[PDB]
Amino acid sequence: MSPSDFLDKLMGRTSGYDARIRPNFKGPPVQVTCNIFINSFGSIAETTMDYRVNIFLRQKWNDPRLAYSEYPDDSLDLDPSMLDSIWKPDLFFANEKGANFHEVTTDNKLLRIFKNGNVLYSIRLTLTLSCPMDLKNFPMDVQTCIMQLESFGYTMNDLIFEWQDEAPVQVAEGLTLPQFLLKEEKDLRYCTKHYNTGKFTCIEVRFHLERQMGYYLIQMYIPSLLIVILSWVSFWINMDAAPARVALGITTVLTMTTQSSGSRASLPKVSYVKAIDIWMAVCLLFVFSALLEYAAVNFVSRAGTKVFIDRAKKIDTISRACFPLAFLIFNIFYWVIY
Amino acid sequence: SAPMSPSDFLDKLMGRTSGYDARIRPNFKGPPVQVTCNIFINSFGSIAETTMDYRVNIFLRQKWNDPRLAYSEYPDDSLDLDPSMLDSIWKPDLFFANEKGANFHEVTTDNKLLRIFKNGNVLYSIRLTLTLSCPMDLKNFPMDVQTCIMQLESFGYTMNDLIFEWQDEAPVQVAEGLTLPQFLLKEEKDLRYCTKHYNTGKFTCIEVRFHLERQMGYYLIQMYIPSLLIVILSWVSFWINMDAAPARVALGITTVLTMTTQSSGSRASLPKVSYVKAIDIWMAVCLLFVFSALLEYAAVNFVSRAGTKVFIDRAKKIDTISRACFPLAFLIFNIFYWVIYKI
Amino acid sequence: MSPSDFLDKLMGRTSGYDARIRPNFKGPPVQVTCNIFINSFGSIAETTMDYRVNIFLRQKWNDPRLAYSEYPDDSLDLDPSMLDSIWKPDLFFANEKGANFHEVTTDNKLLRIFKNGNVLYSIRLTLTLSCPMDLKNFPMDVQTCIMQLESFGYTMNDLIFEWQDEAPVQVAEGLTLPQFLLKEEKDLRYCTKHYNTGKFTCIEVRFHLERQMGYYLIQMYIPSLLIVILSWVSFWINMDAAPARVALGITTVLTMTTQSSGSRASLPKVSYVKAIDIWMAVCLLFVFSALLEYAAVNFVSRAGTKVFIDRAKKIDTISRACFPLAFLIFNIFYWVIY
Amino acid sequence: MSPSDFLDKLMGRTSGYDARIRPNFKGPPVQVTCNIFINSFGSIAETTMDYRVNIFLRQKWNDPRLAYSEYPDDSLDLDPSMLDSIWKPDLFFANEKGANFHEVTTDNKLLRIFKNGNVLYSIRLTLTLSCPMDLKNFPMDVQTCIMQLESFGYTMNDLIFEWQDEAPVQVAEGLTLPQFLLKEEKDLRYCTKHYNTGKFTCIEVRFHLERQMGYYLIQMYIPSLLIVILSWVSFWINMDAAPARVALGITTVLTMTTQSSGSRASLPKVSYVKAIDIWMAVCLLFVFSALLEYAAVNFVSRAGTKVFIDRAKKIDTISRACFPLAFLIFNIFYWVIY
Amino acid sequence: APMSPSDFLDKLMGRTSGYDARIRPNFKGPPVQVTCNIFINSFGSIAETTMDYRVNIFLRQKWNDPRLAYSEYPDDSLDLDPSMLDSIWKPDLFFANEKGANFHEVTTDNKLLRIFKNGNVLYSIRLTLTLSCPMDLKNFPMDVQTCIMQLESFGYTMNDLIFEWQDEAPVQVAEGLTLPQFLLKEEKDLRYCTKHYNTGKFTCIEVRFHLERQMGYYLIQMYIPSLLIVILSWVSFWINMDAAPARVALGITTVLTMTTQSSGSRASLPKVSYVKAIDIWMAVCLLFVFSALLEYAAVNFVSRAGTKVFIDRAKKIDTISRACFPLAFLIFNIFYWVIYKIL
Ligand SMILES: C[C@H]1[C@H]2C(=O)N(C)c3ccncc3[C@H]2CN1S(=O)(=O)c1ccc2c(c1)OCO2
Ligand SMILES: C[C@H]1[C@H]2C(=O)N(C)c3ccncc3[C@H]2CN1S(=O)(=O)c1ccc2c(c1)OCO2
Ligand SMILES: C[C@H]1[C@H]2C(=O)N(C)c3ccncc3[C@H]2CN1S(=O)(=O)c1ccc2c(c1)OCO2
Ligand SMILES: C[C@H]1[C@H]2C(=O)N(C)c3ccncc3[C@H]2CN1S(=O)(=O)c1ccc2c(c1)OCO2
Ligand SMILES: C[C@H]1[C@H]2C(=O)N(C)c3ccncc3[C@H]2CN1S(=O)(=O)c1ccc2c(c1)OCO2
Ligand SMILES: [Cl-]
Ligand SMILES: [Zn+2]
Ligand SMILES: [Zn+2]
Ligand SMILES: [Zn+2]
Ligand SMILES: [Zn+2]
Ligand SMILES: [Zn+2]
Repeated sequence: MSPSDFLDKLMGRTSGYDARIRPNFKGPPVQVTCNIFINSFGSIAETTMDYRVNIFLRQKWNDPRLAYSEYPDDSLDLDPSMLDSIWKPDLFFANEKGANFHEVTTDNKLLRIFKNGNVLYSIRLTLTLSCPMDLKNFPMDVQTCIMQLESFGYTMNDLIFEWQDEAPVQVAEGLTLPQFLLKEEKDLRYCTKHYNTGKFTCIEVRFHLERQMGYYLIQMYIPSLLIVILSWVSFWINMDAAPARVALGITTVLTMTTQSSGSRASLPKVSYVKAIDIWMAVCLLFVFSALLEYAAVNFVSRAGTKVFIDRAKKIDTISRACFPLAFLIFNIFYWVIY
Repeated sequence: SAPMSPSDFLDKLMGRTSGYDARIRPNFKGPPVQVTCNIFINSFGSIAETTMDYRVNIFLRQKWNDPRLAYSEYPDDSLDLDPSMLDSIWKPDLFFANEKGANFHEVTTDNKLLRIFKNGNVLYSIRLTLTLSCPMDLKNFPMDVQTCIMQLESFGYTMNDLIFEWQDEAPVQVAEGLTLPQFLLKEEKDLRYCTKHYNTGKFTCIEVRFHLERQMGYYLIQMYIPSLLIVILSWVSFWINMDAAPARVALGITTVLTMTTQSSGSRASLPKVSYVKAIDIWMAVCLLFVFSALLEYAAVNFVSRAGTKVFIDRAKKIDTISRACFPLAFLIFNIFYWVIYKI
Repeated sequence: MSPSDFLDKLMGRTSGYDARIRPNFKGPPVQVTCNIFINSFGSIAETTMDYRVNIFLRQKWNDPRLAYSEYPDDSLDLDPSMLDSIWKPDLFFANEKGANFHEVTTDNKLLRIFKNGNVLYSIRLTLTLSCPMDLKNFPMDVQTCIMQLESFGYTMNDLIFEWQDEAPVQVAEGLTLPQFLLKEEKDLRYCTKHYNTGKFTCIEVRFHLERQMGYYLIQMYIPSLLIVILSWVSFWINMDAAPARVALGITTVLTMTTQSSGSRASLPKVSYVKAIDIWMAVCLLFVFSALLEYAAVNFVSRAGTKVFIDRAKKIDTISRACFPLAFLIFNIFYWVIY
Repeated sequence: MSPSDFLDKLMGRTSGYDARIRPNFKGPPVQVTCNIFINSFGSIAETTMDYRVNIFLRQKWNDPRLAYSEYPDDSLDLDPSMLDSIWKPDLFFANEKGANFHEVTTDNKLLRIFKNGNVLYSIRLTLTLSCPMDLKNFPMDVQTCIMQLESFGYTMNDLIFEWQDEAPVQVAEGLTLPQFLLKEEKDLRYCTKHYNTGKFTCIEVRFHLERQMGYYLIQMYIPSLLIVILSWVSFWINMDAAPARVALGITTVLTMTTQSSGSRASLPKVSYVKAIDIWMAVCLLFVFSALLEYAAVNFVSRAGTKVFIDRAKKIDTISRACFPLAFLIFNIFYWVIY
Repeated sequence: APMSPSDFLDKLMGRTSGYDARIRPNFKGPPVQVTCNIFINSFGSIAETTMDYRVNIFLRQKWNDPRLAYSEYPDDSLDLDPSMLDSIWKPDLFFANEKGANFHEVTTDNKLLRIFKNGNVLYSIRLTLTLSCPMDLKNFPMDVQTCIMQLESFGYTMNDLIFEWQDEAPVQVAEGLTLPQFLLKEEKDLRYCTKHYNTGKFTCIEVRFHLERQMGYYLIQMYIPSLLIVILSWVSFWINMDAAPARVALGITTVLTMTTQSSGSRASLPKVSYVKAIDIWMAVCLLFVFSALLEYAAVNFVSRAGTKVFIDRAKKIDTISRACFPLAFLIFNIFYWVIYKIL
């Protein structure tokens, strides 16, 4: 039998096939099985609180009307223009902010049917998905980004999604992210939805992203460390050199404030304290304290007499030990905690 | 008893053999079609002060009766239909009057739902992304509360042909656990009419208002506390020796200059409005205090030119008063500022 | 008569109506009357030199083929899908850079026909229109932004646009702009076009936008004023304090240069002098002059003798009066002029 | 003859006209004549190396199948929906990065046919075209931006483009650009293309854009001039005031480095030296030299003896003359060269 | 009388042909052999942040379809109107590493279709592609990157369809094409990237471009300015040890400028967590400048007691520093440039 006639008798003019009717429509819900191949994963944005993926979405289900005996072949690969002629599930991504198909150089779609009427339907998609982030531990934070696959129009009595048993989420070999490690373990869950329109099938995959620390050492932690150390050289400068020691205090304090606002510049304007904020605040305190230390030195030594010059000199000699020591102690606590 | 095939049924109801004309409204010689609306807010964000707008992802639900779609061929109270049948039925021409951008969702198929009932009722739900305009009053920024609206209007049907109404029970649902980084979305939403009168006629319009309360925390960290520290910095001058002119002048210069950049930085993310905001008052007063500290030293340096006891003492008195009065005056200002805006 | 049959006989299968033929095609030009409702008005950008509007565009004209007697109704409101079946004008916006229709939740279009064959056609549009700006007086400038409505394909012998007599341009109640005042008076005129393809109807509306001053006082004028005043404290500082008075000069001069570049950061890179440039330049001069004043004080007082110390002290006492006085005089002239 | 019947017999159902066949398909190549009206010209971006135009593209050619005798009219203006029914050239813009039609409120297209079968086809387009820039003389540079009109699918034996003889490129009256002068003279030439698929007709227009100098005087040259002059006040300050004269050196050097990076901020990251780079480098040298001059003054005068104080004082008195003199000489050379 | 084109197209691929575009050439036989070549019309927007690049190309595909063989004309080939592309079978080539892609439709579809006597087809189409290019920035900005383009079948397995680069000049580049930041090397690697998914085995061919980053911009913007800050720090060693505020100001400002210089060197880059070549340079420059300030702390400290022996010890620290800092910095430079501009 010629393919033209076969497609005509199976799903075309002479078939009686109505794509507006689901498989087993008077019977139990259609069981759809899903798997995804992650071709690309990136544009993880803290500001807009979202991420981007390029995937192949695979859907599998049985349609008795598409069973065939005219060929011995276990399966038939069909031209994707035939997708418009068959019923298919109405899967959408519930947490999608943007989504598009791929049509270059032709529709990036695949359709395969089997002897028994099983269907395999694969389609390439780009998705911008929302990922609400908890930044309390930033930048030592780990985020969980989800992808929800839901039916828009079919209730659970007509249609049900399920992840495939074997390897439901594959990731392209050698895929890396500059800022994060994508963990190998992905959680699969149900997100069954209850709206005023009914109860809708929904399955979910959760990705765990661990933020890499290196960039923040170079950009943020080490530079701020050096500003703190800079403030300490004041303690070895002559107490008579007021403009020198005051310049050291001013510039370290001011640099520390811009350092602090710069540490948030790439983040959404959240109203809770983050781990980087604690660090910048304490660094700012230490640097401000060094200036206050000189104010005290300059003040107690006003009357240029031995007893008061000695009291001022003692403040300096203690500060040379205590500031670095207290800062080391804070460091122990900070790093151990996070 | 062989029930009628769906194909034949859809043919007889709204297809080739039905005589149904989607260009004609239900009860077209009779009273206006009563449409009932509800929305599910799936997502709510991109609240931008600069462009003065916000973004929502919603399911829009419309309900109305169409006698032509009543059926007796099945016992089922309702039928869920393939959304391709939406092109074959009449439906309202609802648009969003304050929408700047709007799109449907077509991945992996049209995000639309169509359900009809025995008596001819229709339920029509569609997923939409909308950028809606929200004119903001920033006088109290960043202790401001904004009201953002969404207007649902008929474009082509006058009130004698079509009427929108919010559903009685829970017209606006919000997805569980939905939060916004910068705002609190209040539980209470106002519903009202925005009936429109143009030179083309009178048009049905209903409105929902959301109340958004700006969260304070970010502004304490980014703006208020840093500026506070610059003011405190300026005060250390008063404990520095009056002989150290370059030290005390450096303190004055740098605090004044930092305060000016601090001030322009407090507006960088905002539209260029011509009224005074609450953050402006704060930055201006902080700038005044820091400038005053420098002027205080100018006075100290000037009155003590002649190095004589009486004039050195007068300069020293200016410093000892300043150590008490600047922090005291700044505390008083703080009391007034916070009490006025946050109480 | 059923509406279906009526639409069939008027403009459908049995009508003989050809939408490719204009009303009175062998006769005089079609007279189209236009009015707009401005639903929204904003995104006024100096850099890209344009603005954005959301409007309802209303077009009115007579088509004898659409006259009816089958109903007593003065007018009929028709489903907008019938717009594809009737002739309509080919109005475009000549100074449009971007334009879109609105299709959510259905086409934002309105079609009404009258007994005598008049048509009312309204459509919702978003337009980005070009507005060439003259910034000589910025930020005390007033701009004129235009909207041109033109026929693309019909010459004046076939088609003519005209503004409606009564209230051709309506503006939504309570519409405001953050940076501008939109004046109540709008100029209407003709912009008849002559190309090498012929002569084309074109009507124009002009909006007057007056820039609000407040933002620039807060952001630009007052901050620069304070830098000038800052420079003057130098005159009350001891002439022996060289690093103090030189620091005052350096920092005010440098801040004034960044202040100056910052005043243009949001503007197109025009090559003429603006009002804000004059101000920043004079402020820069005053602040530079204060530093030069100290150079003179430091220089004439090198030899630490009474006669030369007195000459340096006289320079300071004059400067305390003359700088503020000269700056006040400049202010009088500047504000009075603009 | 009714227009409906005429269009039917000319290019519709009863015509036998096949738009997939070119005019004179067994004969010589179709001669197409082109002219453009430039409605708008802007968004000249150095970073992305491109520019934007809004144009009316006019194409003219002869199609014997469209000749008519049924009307005395020299030409007929046809509804643009008839464009889908006729053959037309497949002109594309070879250096186009983005391009769109205009469809508000209807298709911005014009179709006119003449007794002898000539066709005039005009269409409105927005184009982003690539313009590779040579920035060696920036910002005293002149750029040449081109527009190439090419056939995609017809070789030279089937289709040939040619600019119109009379006024092939018209520009809207009063069109200006903020940063550039568009010269009146436009070069026309051939860009005939040879690919492995054959030989393709291609015509080119070249626009000459002269960058306006004013913005760069205000933003870049004059501010940097003032920093150089600032550095010179050091020479009149007391050699005993080390922190004052060193502060002058530091701040002018540092301001000059940010001034230098700021002069490139709006430009692509090219690896050759530009005219603004030469200027900033020399300004940086002069300002650095002034600081080195003080290092010498401070160093030679360490031993506080008359002979060495005098030597240091001589260095200052020479510097007061030579720095301004050498800087004037450099200015002469710089401006004269460019 | 030769057959009219209308009738010919009708008999070849239209109404009377029996041609079904849903069936591949030789469908019961071996795989269709498709041959590909590209013309690169434009190549740019190489972004480190988004880790991608943009090309404008003509994609050429060649294959044989026996159903399209003709004898009705003596012409070796026929150039057909591209609307006929919808009527013929064609491969389903997609770009596997494409993030964005569009056709070109102004002023008509930028497509070409040519068929030959023996049924060969030539199909060319103009495309704009944003392709992903993962970058290794360890040696930035003396880095060389490899950007790839993968051409794959989406729906046909290797038993039905196979892609192959053309033998003669598979990748042509427009004459005079240059990139501001890079040199595109003349040699392009051609490779197979055959894909094995859970859906089967799919043909995939690959071209690799080598891009060498040009150094000049980084000398002007980054290396030389940082060099001058280091030299600035050295003038301190020739300034009087009594001038504490002068020498401390030199130390502060060079250190602070060096930190902003360092963050500015990464501002245009993705936030990678490894050390780059520019980072090493900025870090060492920062060390040198910090060391100069520490040198003065030592000078100021050892000379506290104003006695000849301790003033002399402080003076010796300065005279050594005048030689050793420039010498040590020269040595570092030798090592740095030799390492990166060789290995
Ligand atoms: C067969 C369809 C649908 C329909 O159109 N009709 C006429 C009937 C008739 C009798 N009983 C049920 C129906 C409905 C339900 N079925 S369906 O399960 O195949 C179906 C089809 C399409 C749907 C849908 C359900 O919900 C979402 O869109
Ligand atoms: C039936 C429609 C419309 C129409 O086409 N005709 C012929 C008539 C005939 C008699 N009376 C009214 C009409 C109009 C109005 N009706 S309608 O109420 O169903 C209708 C239909 C579509 C509409 C509309 C109103 O407002 C704008 O879009
Ligand atoms: C009737 C049309 C147009 C046409 O197609 N034909 C055949 C004739 C025949 C005789 N005389 C004139 C025509 C032209 C003019 N008319 S029209 O005035 O209705 C018309 C119709 C459409 C047009 C147009 C003018 O310019 C822009 O596009
Ligand atoms: C007549 C057309 C085209 C065609 O379809 N056929 C069947 C034949 C038959 C005999 N000789 C030539 C052809 C080709 C060429 N001509 S055409 O010159 O009008 C033509 C038409 C369309 C074209 C084209 C050339 O190149 C680009 O797209
Ligand atoms: C002939 C087609 C396709 C088809 O529709 N049917 C009915 C049959 C029948 C018997 N054997 C195979 C088929 C399949 C495969 N062939 S095909 O090789 O031309 C083909 C056609 C289209 C394809 C495809 C393969 O893979 C992706 O899309
Ligand atoms: Cl300073
Ligand atoms: Zn897990
Ligand atoms: Zn309320
Ligand atoms: Zn006016
Ligand atoms: Zn020329
Ligand atoms: Zn290679």
